[PDB]
Amino acid sequence: ADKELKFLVVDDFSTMRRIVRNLLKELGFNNVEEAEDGVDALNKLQAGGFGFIISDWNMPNMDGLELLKTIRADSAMSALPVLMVTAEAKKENIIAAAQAGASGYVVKPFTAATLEEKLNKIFEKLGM
Repeated sequence: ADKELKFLVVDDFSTMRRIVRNLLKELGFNNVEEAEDGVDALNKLQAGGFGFIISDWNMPNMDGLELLKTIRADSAMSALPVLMVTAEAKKENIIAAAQAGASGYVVKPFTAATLEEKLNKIFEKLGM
């Protein structure tokens, strides 16, 4: 993976976005932009050049699953890796997200080591 890959961190909590941005930084990924909910993220992804999405499952207006489904249906972005973040793993949640095309899932709070493993896994799975 290019350390310059442009990440989009999506969450309605500012502080969780700042945590994620800081974890990424710690791994050498400094190209990060933020969005507050699903529609805000889609507005931003329009501009182009993003290479990886980290989205929270639970967001108002357009939740994680809906944003993932919109990204997967879009011819120009359908291959973008999407890591879903949740506060609690639920079997039906994991299945719905996988079937909708999620690249992986992580339960918060998490550390840099955990995030690193998740990223490495996705890059491995996608051959990046």
